[PDB]
Amino acid sequence: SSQAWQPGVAMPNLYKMQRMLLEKCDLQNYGDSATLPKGIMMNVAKYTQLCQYLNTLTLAVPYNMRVIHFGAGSDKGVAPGTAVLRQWLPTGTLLVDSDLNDFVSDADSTLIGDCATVHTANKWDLIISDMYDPKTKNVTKENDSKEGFFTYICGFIQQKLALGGSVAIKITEHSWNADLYKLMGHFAWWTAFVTNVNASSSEAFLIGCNYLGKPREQIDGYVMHANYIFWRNTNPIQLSSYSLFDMSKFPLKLRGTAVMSLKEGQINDMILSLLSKGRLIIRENNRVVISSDVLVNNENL
Amino acid sequence: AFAVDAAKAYKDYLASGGQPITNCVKMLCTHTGTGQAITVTPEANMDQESFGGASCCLYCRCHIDHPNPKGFCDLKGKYVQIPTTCANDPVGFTLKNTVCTVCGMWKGYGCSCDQL
Ligand SMILES: Cn1c(=O)c2c(ncn2[C@H]2CN(C(=O)c3cccc(CN)c3)C[C@H](O)C[C@]2(C)O)n(C)c1=O
Ligand SMILES: C[S@@+](CC[C@H](N)C(=O)[O-])C[C@H]1O[C@@H](n2cnc3c(N)ncnc32)[C@H](O)[C@@H]1O
Ligand SMILES: [Cl-]
Ligand SMILES: [Cl-]
Ligand SMILES: [Cl-]
Ligand SMILES: [Zn+2]
Ligand SMILES: [Zn+2]
Repeated sequence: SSQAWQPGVAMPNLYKMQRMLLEKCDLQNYGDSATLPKGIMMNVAKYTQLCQYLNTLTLAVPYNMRVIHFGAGSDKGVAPGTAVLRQWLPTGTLLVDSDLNDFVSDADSTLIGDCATVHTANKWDLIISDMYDPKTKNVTKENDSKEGFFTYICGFIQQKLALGGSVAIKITEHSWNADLYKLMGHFAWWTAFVTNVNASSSEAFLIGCNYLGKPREQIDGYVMHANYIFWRNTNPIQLSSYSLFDMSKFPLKLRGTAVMSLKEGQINDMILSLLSKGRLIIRENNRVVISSDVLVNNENL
Repeated sequence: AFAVDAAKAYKDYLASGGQPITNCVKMLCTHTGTGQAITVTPEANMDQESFGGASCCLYCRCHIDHPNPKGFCDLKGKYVQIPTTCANDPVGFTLKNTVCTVCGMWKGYGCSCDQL
């Protein structure tokens, strides 16, 4: 095994290389639940294992890091995931979160509204999304690439992710988007990461590690999603909460990664190599300013 | 001259037998930390639980103004350590208790400045 002591399981490279057709997701442990530590919420556990896995990758971690977290509100009116990110990230990290409905958060700033209403002047070092609409879990209709907030996320990445930065975007069997998988090939590396506490779900986090701003590899996202489902359909993951009990190495290490402003002409192979290794972030280092578009209407008559 | 007093309302609701505010965000941590009351990262010791601060602030959770004339929140964006024996009501605990400004521990739950 050993997998039960990891924070979760990443999609093996060989499955990414296949050309499967999309099938229905059938998980052998569907409906089962892991035994969480006393009084710990699923979303705390889930984000903790996500961050434990991210600790094994080459994330750029600059001074005055900037992180934005979409889909950060729960049905309880609080932000468990944001609380875990803030614990994980270096003290002082600029953390912004957002959701459709109102919620109380530990983030430095919180924007309430549809993600498409969110605008930011600055570029980001890390983008996290838990956005999800459970109405997509409809088995009676065809499973096509979804748009909606995924269209926003793809544009936000191409427009506001610093070179060198990373993303983790929540997907499921039915909540997925082909262009986002395609964008995974614009990173130095990528995977679909399943948490051991939620291994009985088709949920995964699509992680793009060290953004390069151009296609390093061409990915058909319809095929890749089929490949992801094929992996899940043929590789049961044992539910496990083991990694939650060892938090001694949890903090993300402040690597002091260098930040430079650079123009398209200066992005050469040396730079591209540093980006790909988690050793360089490219973006301005100005002040972080965000806003939320507000629609104005007068209903009186 | 009129201001709602939510602190007193929650205290009276608790005394009358009302159920404590739930869904305070409890963190995973080593529980080998300093034990200080309110910290920038979880610092629970063996006898505490650490929680996300905003979720333990009555004013944050009720969507009301903070008593600070600046409206600043003591807990938001930080972590609060609650004695495990009181972890069923973190909001009540933070409301009713005060932090020692010298050692940073909860008065009566770790502060020993008044010893000797
Ligand atoms: C929506 N959905 C699934 O529906 C699913 C699923 N993986 C396997 N399944 C099963 C579920 N089955 C049940 O009986 C069942 C149904 C509902 C709730 C529970 C809770 N115990 C169990 C057995 C069926 O014969 C085959 C089937 C439908 O595929 N995934 C990933 C998924 O998202
Ligand atoms: C699984 S939940 C959020 C859980 C949260 N991360 C936590 O830590 O508990 C899914 C969230 O996605 C948000 N969201 C979903 N669709 C959205 C959209 N188009 N725009 C903005 N937010 C959206 C929902 O309001 C909803 O709270
Ligand atoms: Cl492909
Ligand atoms: Cl650039
Ligand atoms: Cl409440
Ligand atoms: Zn508050
Ligand atoms: Zn003291």
